[PDB]
Amino acid sequence: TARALREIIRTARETFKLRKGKVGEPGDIGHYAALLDFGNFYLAMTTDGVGTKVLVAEAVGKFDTIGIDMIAMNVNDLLCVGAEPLALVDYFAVKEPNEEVFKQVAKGLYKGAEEAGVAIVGGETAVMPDLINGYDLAGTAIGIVEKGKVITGERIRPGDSVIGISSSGIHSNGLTLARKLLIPKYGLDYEYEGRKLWEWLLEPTRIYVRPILELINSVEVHGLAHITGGGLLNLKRLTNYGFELEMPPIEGIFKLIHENGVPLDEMFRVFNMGVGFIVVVPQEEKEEALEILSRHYKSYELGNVTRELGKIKVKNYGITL
Amino acid sequence: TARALREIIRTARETFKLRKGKVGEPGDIGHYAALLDFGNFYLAMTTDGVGTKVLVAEAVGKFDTIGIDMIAMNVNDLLCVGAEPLALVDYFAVKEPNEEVFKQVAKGLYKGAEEAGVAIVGGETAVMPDLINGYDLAGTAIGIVEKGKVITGERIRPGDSVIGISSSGIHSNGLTLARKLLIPKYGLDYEYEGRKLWEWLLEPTRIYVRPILELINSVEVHGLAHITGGGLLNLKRLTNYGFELEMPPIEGIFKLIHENGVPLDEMFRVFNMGVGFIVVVPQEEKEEALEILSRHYKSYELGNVTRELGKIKVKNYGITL
Ligand SMILES: Nc1ncnc2c1ncn2[C@@H]1O[C@H](COP(=O)(O)OP(=O)(O)O)[C@@H](O)[C@H]1O
Ligand SMILES: Nc1ncnc2c1ncn2[C@@H]1O[C@H](COP(=O)(O)OP(=O)(O)O)[C@@H](O)[C@H]1O
Repeated sequence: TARALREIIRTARETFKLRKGKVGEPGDIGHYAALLDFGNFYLAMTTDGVGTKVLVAEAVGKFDTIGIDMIAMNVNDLLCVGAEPLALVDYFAVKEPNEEVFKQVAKGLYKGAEEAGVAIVGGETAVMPDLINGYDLAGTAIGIVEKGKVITGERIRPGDSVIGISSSGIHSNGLTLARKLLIPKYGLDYEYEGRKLWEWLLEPTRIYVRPILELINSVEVHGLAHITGGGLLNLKRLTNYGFELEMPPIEGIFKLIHENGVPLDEMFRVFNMGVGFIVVVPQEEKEEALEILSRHYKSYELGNVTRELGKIKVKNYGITL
Repeated sequence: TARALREIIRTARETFKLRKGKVGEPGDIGHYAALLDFGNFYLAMTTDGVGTKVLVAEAVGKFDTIGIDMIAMNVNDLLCVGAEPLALVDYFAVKEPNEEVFKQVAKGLYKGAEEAGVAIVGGETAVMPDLINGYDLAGTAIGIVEKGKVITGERIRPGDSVIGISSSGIHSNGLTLARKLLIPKYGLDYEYEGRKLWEWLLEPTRIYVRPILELINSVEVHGLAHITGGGLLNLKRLTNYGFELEMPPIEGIFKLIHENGVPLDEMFRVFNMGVGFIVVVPQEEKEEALEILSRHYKSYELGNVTRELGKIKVKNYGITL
């Protein structure tokens, strides 16, 4: 998988030379977004899809929130270089042009766009039943960040404060594991802690644009990480310094998954475990950062960056990543 | 499909207000690219996939050129608003992380990027065997066009000259019809004019960046159209005026399709029929435009813009669209 993707990554890096010294000259690949040089500012560009969450949407017949998921997966990544999201295009590859599905998808696209402050400006619709067994929804978003205001993680230093913003639930990663582990055994109508299994699996991804844009315009921020594939391992994309953290108690769908045989260390590498976005700020800014974020969503002081390198210590679970 | 898509298009237009008076304010949806206002210039944004051509690549086990198709589909669209292509991201949704397929895909991605002059700056790889029966490749491209230099088609006038640039072959539209009509009847190893059927169906899409950028910097240009889905109907996106055209002889794979019973009026709405890109220039510029374009590829004087509003007359075939 990494082996396969490395072939494309290598080729993409070779193509950087084609814009060397020209408008659009890129930074490196591998971060939450690509940065393209437009002189006084960078354009930030990112691409992501919903994933197999859309199979749960199709199973129950509820498509009016997967547009929120797709917008969230893109605009939340733009935030992680310090960019203001501006615009998005969607790529909708479908087995058939079902009018009711499209109507529902459009509802969630509007709600997500309004929350993120972005215009949906175009896209592609491909009807290909020979290739697509469902309704696959992906997109590409662009944002803007002033030169000198990019937030890469390079400024993260030992001692910095690490703050987590609560997720809304499972978001859009780990659904293949959750689907296969739980649906055949329990049924989509199984009730767990007051919600049906499909409600746990379909709850739309949280959009962090409003709290994060307020944060970065108020306090010094050293790193921003959207918690997606790889779970807490995404922190290692920002820095090689270590982390010492306390994570929230395991609740909801995450507890059901854990009780069905997924060990905790694997959980923290797959699921967001209740924290959808992590910010790293100088310890001098910690109280104000917590104050700002908490006005939008439940937020937690998780811990600190350490001089110890490359380790993520989840102290209250006794787990090291 | 149109009634399904209408729901998403209506929502998209509703989100335009979210950037009203701000950086990134968009133009209207429906053209070959979205235009976003960045002050002195517009960013142009387009999204497109290869389509079921990838099933022919998978059938024969050759993905070495599908990346060219995806880059061409996107950069050729950017040209139609007058934009210089800058950068692209790819969306690769796959049934399995096949290292051989990915290495092959990477080869054509590099070749296409170099011919178009774009950097591949990022993307998304989604391994989703329950959702994808093959290797679906799409992407999003961005380009730049100066204010006052956008080519929308609004300048097209009756009497303007219409020039076609030859296609390389089938390009990336009509493959569903061609696959289902020809492959079971003839076999992928069927030889027609010295090429196997799979060679006809897999021939990579032509990239028009170099001829068109030279053209728009040399002569007055009123309209530019990449001949994709809908075939000649794409001309109607540029203008409400009519067209009087003579199309080239029906050759190669298009002749084989025609000889298997598809009517010509449908074929001119599905296939490019030998013309992959059409330019509309004032009559006074016709000879210079032909000289510039013909340096790069075989090009044709097709005909003229007329006052027969909304009609495309292919006079040498007796067809009206
Ligand atoms: N098919 C691809 N082509 C080019 N770059 C890719 C592709 N898939 C992933 N990438 C790059 O790899 C990095 C990680 O991607 P991904 O695993 O989707 O995580 P994220 O969405 O958090 O960046 C990103 O910088 C992305 O642009
Ligand atoms: N899923 C979608 N979301 C938003 N806009 C779309 C979508 N599908 C198509 N469009 C818009 O409709 C127009 C026609 O698109 P398409 O049929 O792909 O033709 P082309 O690729 O030649 O533009 C384009 O402006 C495109 O941006």
